[PDB]
Amino acid sequence: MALKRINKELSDLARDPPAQSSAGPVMFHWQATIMGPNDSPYQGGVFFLTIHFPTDYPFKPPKVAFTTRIYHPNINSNGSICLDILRSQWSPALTISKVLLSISSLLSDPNPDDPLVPEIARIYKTDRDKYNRISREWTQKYAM
Amino acid sequence: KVLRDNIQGITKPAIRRLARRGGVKRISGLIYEETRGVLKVFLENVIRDAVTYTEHAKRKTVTAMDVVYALKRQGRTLYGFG
Amino acid sequence: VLRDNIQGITKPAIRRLARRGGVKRISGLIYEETRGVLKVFLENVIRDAVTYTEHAKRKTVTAMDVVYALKRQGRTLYGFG
Amino acid sequence: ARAKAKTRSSRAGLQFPVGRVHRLLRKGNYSERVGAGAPVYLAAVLEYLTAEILELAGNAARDNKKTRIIPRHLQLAIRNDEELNKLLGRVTIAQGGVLPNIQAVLLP
Amino acid sequence: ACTRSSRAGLQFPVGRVHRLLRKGNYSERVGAGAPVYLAAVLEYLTAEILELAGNAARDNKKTRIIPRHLQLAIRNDEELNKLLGRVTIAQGGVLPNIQAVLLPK
Amino acid sequence: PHRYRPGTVALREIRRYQKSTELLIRKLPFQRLVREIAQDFKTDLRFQSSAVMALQEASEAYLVGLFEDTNLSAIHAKRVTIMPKDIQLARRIRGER
Amino acid sequence: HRYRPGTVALREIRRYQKSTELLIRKLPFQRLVREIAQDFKTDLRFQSSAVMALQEASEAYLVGLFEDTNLSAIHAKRVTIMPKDIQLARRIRGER
Amino acid sequence: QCGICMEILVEPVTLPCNHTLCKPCFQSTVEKASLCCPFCRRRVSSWTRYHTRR
Amino acid sequence: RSRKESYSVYVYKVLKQVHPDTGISSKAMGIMNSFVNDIFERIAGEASRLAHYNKRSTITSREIQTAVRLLLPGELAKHAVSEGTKAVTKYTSA
Amino acid sequence: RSRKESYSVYVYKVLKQVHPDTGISSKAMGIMNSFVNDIFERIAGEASRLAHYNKRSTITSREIQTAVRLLLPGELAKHAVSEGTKAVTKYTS
DNA sequence: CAGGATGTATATATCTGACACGTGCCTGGAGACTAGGGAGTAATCCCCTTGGCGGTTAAAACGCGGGGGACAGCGCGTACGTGCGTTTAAGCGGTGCTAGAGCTGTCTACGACCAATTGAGCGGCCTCGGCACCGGGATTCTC
DNA sequence: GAGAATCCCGGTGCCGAGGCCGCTCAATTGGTCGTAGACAGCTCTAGCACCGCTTAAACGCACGTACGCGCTGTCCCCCGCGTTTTAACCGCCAAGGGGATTACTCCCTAGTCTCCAGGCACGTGTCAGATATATACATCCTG
Ligand SMILES: [Zn+2]
Ligand SMILES: [Zn+2]
Repeated sequence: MALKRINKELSDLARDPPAQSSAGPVMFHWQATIMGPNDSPYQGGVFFLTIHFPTDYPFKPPKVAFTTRIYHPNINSNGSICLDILRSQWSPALTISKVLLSISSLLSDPNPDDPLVPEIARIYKTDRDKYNRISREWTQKYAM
Repeated sequence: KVLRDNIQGITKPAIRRLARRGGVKRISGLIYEETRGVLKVFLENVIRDAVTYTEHAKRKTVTAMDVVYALKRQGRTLYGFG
Repeated sequence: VLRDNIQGITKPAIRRLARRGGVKRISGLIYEETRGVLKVFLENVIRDAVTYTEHAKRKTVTAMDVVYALKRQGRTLYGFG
Repeated sequence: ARAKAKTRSSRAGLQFPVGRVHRLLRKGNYSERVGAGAPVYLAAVLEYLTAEILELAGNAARDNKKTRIIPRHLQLAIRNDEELNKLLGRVTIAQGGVLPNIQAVLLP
Repeated sequence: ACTRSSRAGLQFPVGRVHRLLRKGNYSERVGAGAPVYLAAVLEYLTAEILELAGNAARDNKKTRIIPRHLQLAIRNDEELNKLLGRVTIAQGGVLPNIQAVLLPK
Repeated sequence: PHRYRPGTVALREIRRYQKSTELLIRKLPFQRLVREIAQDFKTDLRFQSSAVMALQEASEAYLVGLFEDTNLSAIHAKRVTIMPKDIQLARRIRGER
Repeated sequence: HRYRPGTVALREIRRYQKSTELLIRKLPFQRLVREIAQDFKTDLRFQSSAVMALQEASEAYLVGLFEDTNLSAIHAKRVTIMPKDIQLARRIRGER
Repeated sequence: QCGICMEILVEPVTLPCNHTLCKPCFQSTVEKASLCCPFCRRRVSSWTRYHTRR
Repeated sequence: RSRKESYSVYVYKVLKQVHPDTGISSKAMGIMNSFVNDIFERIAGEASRLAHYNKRSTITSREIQTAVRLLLPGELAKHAVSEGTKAVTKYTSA
Repeated sequence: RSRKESYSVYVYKVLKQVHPDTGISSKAMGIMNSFVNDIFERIAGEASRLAHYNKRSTITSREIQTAVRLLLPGELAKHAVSEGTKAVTKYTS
């Protein structure tokens, strides 16, 4: 079942590859690689991710953590991602690619109200240009 | 002093419409005294506890919470009065 | 496993219960009704008793557990501690 | 040697243990603190109620030409007295039976 | 600081439940998970009652829940009726029912 | 002329009063009754309006429940007219006396 | 020599209203208790005192119910109790 | 096919919100997991009790 | 080995005071113990609820008086209150 | 200025979750508050009695779950226990 | 069956006022920290439960017969619902008063607590007597 | 009056209740302090009291009709009895799963402190419910 869901999603991803994001087994653990979306301070960065599928997937959200350092309020140093669809708003009907798109959107629009690193959210709220510059510095430093 | 005529305050039409709400089709004429006797007994039982609650509180007036507690102690919990 | 133990409550036993209740004459259909009523009552009591026991984490139902189950239904019982 | 043993029940002329009542109150999680007169009052009330029940049971037993009180006697004593019957209307007593009475309609 | 209710994804105040437990003299000490469990139970019960009341109101073509709707919702549901069998609701009325014998034949 | 046969008015009254939630007793005589009853337990006591309303609500609910039970008993007696025998039977069964 | 019907009924009413013994056979009652308890936890064990307390409570409940249903049957102006009488008593008591 | 498992609908369960899925996936993700509709979040707990009793 | 406690001794003393020439069965003694415990629990719970309602923290004689008035009916309550007041008066005087 | 507390805010939030486009009267809110207080008192009292019976001194989720099983009937109790266990698990995690 | 009589829900409109909404503020919730004791766990002992046996017999089951009581029916009286005309207090509203409720601040009697002392009750061990039993006489209820 | 059921007087044992013996563990005493409670005082809010006007509700009366009540036939179901059948009950003994204690350790909870933020008391506009009325709409009832 859960393995069947993983295989079906892998087949659909192979049939419907995204423009930038990509992931695959390296079954219940996947490595995810996403390009830093343009029009953002992280544009051009290549971020690697680890995916851990629970035994009751898709009925439970998967365990996914960032493995590329990034300057973002909702991402800590350990790669944890504060995402509602990862914690509360998870649905089995969701797809991994939808999660990747949501991650890209959150990267384009950080949520300073529920961040993982409060200092990054502080910089984001107090100086948008400073947040963009430091985010680009981090993207070049660790994701490029 | 309040005279005993107040028991007649519960009018025959009032008892009749209470029975109507209860679902009664027709009422015998002898009911209207039995019903007010029952009501007097019930009110005595509740007010006896209410007034002793107030007396223990060393107050001169009966609050709503006293009545709520008195009803609660008889397994007749009432919602809507805090 | 066992089944159909409810018939163990004999018609003469039900009759003796009614006689102690002060019943002079008994219809023929009273017995099935009494079986059902007693089954419901015992189910309600035993459910609570078993809940108490399993909360205490032991496999033996005790008189104190039964007494507590009865007491929580407004049916206080004396003579068992 | 501080003083001769004078229990609080002896002070109040009671038979129930005032100290035990106080210990039960402060160990029963009923309130943060317990007043001085509360155990005395509670012990007096319990003693009076037990005396009433025992008196009624003894009268019932002597009316039955017996010298020992039994649960049947206790049940009869409780049922006959209106006050105690109302106080213990929801109480089941083992080996108590029922108050013997038959409806007049059944009698020929 | 993240609230315990937010951690548990609830709506009822876990801190308030804990304070009420420790002030109610229910026991000398209170475990950590007890307020969480109790708050979750209360939230679920309130959700059930409110859902039934809202269904009753929408069936009555109204948009505000009133004690009449609460009484109807409680009386119609067997489980809630059993749970609150000895509860009187102010301005609640009664469930409309007529014995079939009284109806003309 | 026009004359409703007995029973129809009773049925429509039942339907009407089972659909509303208003109080069915008059506030002033109910207050006078409460004050008369309470004066023996302790004289010159005062009451809150909310307290009197709560008492009236409880009493009306109790009477409605009693009337439902007594109607059931009267139907069991193969009748449709409530008489004090039914009320006494319901009171005795419910353990109120 | 046969007694008229109801006379032995009255005499046994008098007899049973005076004794305090149990009126149900202990072994089948215990079998019933265990059979019912099977539906909640398997292989449970019972104390003899617990079973006796259950029997006492059950007999008291049934005797009270029979008193109420006999009263209702008399109210119906007849002397034979019937399942409708039992149902009326239980419904008025609020058990159902 | 199940809206979730995508296997052939074996005793499919239709939600009051007009959404349907296979009974295994239904029991797995609604009866014991969510009590909300897998498609439109339609909470079904009271409906769940109503149909479980029947 | 748990040393359980009951009121058997005091019940026996009261019985001897009331009926000096009457025995009591062992099973009757258990019934009396259960009755005493039940009454104690009722009164203590009522007093605790009264203290909580009055936003107090101490259970005194007044709370037990009110609990007795709430529980015992009529003549029984009057006699019990009289007995308790007399006992408290004697204890204070002593 | 004794700041009295109720559950009106949380009740309203739950109402918004259930029926997003439905309101509630002020008097109905008082009834919900009374209901919540009554249920809380029932559960807490039963848990306290359980703790006293088992000679314990701490009220844990075990006692609350048992009290819920004792109080709520049938499928209602089943759902309530499921919710409580789920919440405790999530809070621990 | 059908159309008038007569309630009754409704679509529409506007008033209106009850509730969802933004605002300042404050205390109760969250957090880091440490200490201490409640209980979770293992191992132990024994003991009360389960299961089994065989032998007795009192209790349960079946069936037959009879009688009484529940029931359907019927006739008759009456009392209760329905309507109409006549009072009359309930309700509103409005005013005015004040007594008791709620509060703050002071003061203090008092309960928790600790340390030491001691004896009342628990367990056990007797001794005896209240009562069940077996038999029979006296008594009583029913046919 | 005869037959069947019931209570009691009589002798007996025997078992369940009453008295005895540590001793120890719970009740008592005395001091002490922190404080919950009592008292005084002040403010003011809600309850009590009253007036007046409207009128809808209460009250009284006639009637006639549907319902309660009583009588009667019947008859079928329930009770009493007897014979047969059976499972309860008692005694006994073996096995052991499981309840109750002990130790200990350790991990959980209480406690304190600091910070703040989400909930409470407070204005608002705006929006759902009532009123009024003209409809359909349904239902009764008398033809
Ligand atoms: Zn599926
Ligand atoms: Zn849906």
